[PDB]
Amino acid sequence: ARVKRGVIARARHKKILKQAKGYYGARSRVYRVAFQAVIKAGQYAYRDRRQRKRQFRQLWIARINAAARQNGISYSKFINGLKKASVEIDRKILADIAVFDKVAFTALVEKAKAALA
Amino acid sequence: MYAVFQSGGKQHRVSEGQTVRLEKLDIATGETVEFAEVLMIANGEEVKIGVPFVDGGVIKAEVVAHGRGEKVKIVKFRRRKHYRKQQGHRQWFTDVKITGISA
Amino acid sequence: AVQQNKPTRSKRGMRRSHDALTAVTSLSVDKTSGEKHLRHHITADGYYRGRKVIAK
Amino acid sequence: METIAKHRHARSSAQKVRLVADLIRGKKVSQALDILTYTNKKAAVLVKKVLESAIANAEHNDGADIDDLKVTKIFVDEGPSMKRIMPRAKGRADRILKRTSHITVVVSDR
Amino acid sequence: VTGSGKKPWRQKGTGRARSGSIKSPIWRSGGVTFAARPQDHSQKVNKKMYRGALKSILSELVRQDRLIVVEKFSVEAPKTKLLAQKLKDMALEDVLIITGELDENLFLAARNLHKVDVRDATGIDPVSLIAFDKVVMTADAVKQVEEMLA
Amino acid sequence: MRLNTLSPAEGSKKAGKRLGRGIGSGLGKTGGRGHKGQKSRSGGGVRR
Amino acid sequence: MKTFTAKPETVKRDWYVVDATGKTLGRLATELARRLRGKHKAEYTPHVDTGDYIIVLNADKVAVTGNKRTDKVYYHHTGHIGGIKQATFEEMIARRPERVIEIAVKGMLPKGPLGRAMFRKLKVYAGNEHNHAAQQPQVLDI
RNA sequence: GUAACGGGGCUAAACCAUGCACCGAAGCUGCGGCAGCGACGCUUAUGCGUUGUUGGGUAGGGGAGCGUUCUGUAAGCCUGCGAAGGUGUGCUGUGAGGCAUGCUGGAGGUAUCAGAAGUGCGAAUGCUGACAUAAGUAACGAUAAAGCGGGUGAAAAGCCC
RNA sequence: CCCGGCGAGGGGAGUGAAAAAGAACCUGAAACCGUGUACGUACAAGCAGUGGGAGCACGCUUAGGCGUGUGACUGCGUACC
Repeated sequence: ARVKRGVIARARHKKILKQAKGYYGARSRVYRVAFQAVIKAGQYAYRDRRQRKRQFRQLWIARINAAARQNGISYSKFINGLKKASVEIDRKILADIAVFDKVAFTALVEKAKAALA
Repeated sequence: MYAVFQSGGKQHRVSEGQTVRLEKLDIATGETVEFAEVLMIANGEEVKIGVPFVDGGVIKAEVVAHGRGEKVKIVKFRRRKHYRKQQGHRQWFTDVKITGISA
Repeated sequence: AVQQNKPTRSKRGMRRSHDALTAVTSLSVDKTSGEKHLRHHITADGYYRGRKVIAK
Repeated sequence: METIAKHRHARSSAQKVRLVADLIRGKKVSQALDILTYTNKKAAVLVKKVLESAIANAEHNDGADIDDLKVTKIFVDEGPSMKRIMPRAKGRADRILKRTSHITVVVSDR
Repeated sequence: VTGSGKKPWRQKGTGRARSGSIKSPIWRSGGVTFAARPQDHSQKVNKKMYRGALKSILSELVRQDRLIVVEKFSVEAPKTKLLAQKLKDMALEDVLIITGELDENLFLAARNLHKVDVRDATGIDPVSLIAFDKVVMTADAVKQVEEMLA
Repeated sequence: MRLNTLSPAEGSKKAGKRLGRGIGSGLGKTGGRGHKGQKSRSGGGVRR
Repeated sequence: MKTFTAKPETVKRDWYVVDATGKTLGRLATELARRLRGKHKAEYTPHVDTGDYIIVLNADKVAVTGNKRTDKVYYHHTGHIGGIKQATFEEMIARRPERVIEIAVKGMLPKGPLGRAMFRKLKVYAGNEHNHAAQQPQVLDI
């Protein structure tokens, strides 16, 4: 039998080009450039699932760091004070109240300063 | 009053009034969830912590939905070496609604 | 000397922002002519400041 | 009452017409038709008969006046083409393409 | 296709493309590139397997309770109205008819259906035998189906 | 009643592998069988 | 997993005038940059920096330490003419006194885009051509 | 063109000696979801339980599946009481795919499963078609040039008189 | 019935089940040029995508970082065969 290439490329087009909406230029309308665009994306999307966590952690440490430096000793001595008093899983994402009012964990920081130089 | 708690290896920030997302419970809607694994209660001012996940005070909640997530796609690919593969995943969850935090 | 890739439609429209086509940029309302007054120019019946001066 | 005038298979390309067309775009019919009468350009004469034609059937037939109309839409798209032989060096017989454009005026009430 | 004599090469390496004969199958009408074949496929099957399949299918019609003996599965005339009113009354339409005798008085009758088929019992083939709703036969055809199977 | 509507043993419905079409392949692309050789391109046998 | 998330709303600046008091060129410098990010304080923003609005006004309250009176990097040049041209640590104070402090904070600026996003929050407005006393900001000594 | 500490900056914010901390990868690990397969438990036509190293992968090996044109059951059955096709979104599955549904549409369609194939294009300096491009860029055909008045004509910067 | 040459081309009116069947008429994509609306662009810039995302229209914001579409700004980052 002859096969006129069917309604299968029609279904595959509608899948790819739908994922390829909000893309600039030829990257939404030309299937070749689309296919390419879609691959670059799915690579980005899986990398930044983890990679977001690594980036946010820098900030989570840095809100703790400012608050602690005003309240006495620095951040790394404070994590080791906390390890000394209460073990903990040593939380860095420890509080949303680290962003506003730079007084927080002040009792814990004075303790930490005495416990390490 | 705001507080932080442990649900699994997922760690959870919360206020009073807040709906929050957590790891799958066997629990279904219409039940009460509570976390005594509360690490501190704070507002503008984080307390001093002697034992890990202090047993004093609670976070009360209730389940408002147990379902399963919608389908995200994960693309595995490497240029120049001709490698291309695709996977799906959904993951289950439980949503809890915080009915109050202690004082 | 040639190109490297096919132009996008954003390219074409920006390049014309300062190179498109222009005309006489309107004309005024009349007072004295048989036609409508061409701004600060004489009409073909002639009456602008006075008489049939233009006749063609 | 609302009117389309077209001129299909018209001698200009649509990139070249859009130049003149955006000068009369949204100006209202009566004002637009004056500013265009006193433009001494052949592209401007070409669109003019299609502007006048759109307006002229609206003031007639199933309606009256001109001042009640506005120019709601005005656009141009790439129609057919005629291929012509351009004289060139070493007997090169490269094609030069004569784009006819399909010209659309829409008048309506506001 | 023709192109035994002609090439769109005649020395090239400067210009465009690395293709250079006009009878190529990747042209619109130059032919087809998936290779070529006959699309009828004669196949016999070995004699104990074939006959042992027809034994499978006959057992299946019995497990499903379909085999019949009746007096007078045929009239004496080509006339469709005499047979067709006898089998309708007998509640015996839409049947695989296996004849033990074969003539025009049965074959030109009962034609008033879209579902009616005639085959001979010394040649009953496995593609007829698995299809149709019930198998009606007569006692003579049932004899001759055994003889086809042995 | 039915015909040709059998789901047979594991050998009668055999297909092996097909790799020729689709981009995602393991013998479809990258030459015929390996690279920059005879079987890796048109040819593969001349004599028995 | 789900909770409050970082935004361009959670941002604080306000207006600071940095009147230093004889602090050495780089211990002033690295603090000016630090605050121009907001790393002297909390960020919580994986995106544009929170910063502060910084006026530099002190200009001349700089001192030196070491042999960096003449050896220090400020070398620059252009494709227009060839060679190198230079400026000394003593030159940078002796004319337009602002200039030493300005190109101490300059070189700390990140990448392309973010280092510009910082820059638009800093102000000098040329050495000894000042008018920022008309605001009277939050004072700062260092 | 600063431009080997990568740079700012540092004369102690350096280098060296002793030691501690912290942070720092899909690794290490907990959590939720899952893959295939060994060992053992209930113990089966069909399953389920504890536990376990394990799951980066091309060439290449070996298996299975989808849909498309067509067929076979399709001899039946649904149909202007809205069939093929076209298309936006939502759902759903590991994925190919599948289904719900608004718009369009005015007759055809149908599994499961087995069989046939000119069977999914985006690439071969590929073949054909429509038609895009640097661009409103370049071109004004021995400068046997042209003026102005009147006119053909719906209209005259180049035409005719 | 309207514009125009006597033209090119269309509309309106009226026909028909259908003119989103109008004569190249079958339903109808994509390249192809333009319009219309929403929202974005005047301190800004790299495979143009992802991560976080002001905002604005619409959604009783699910009141619970949110949904749709878009996106200042900015972390991070090198197409496919």
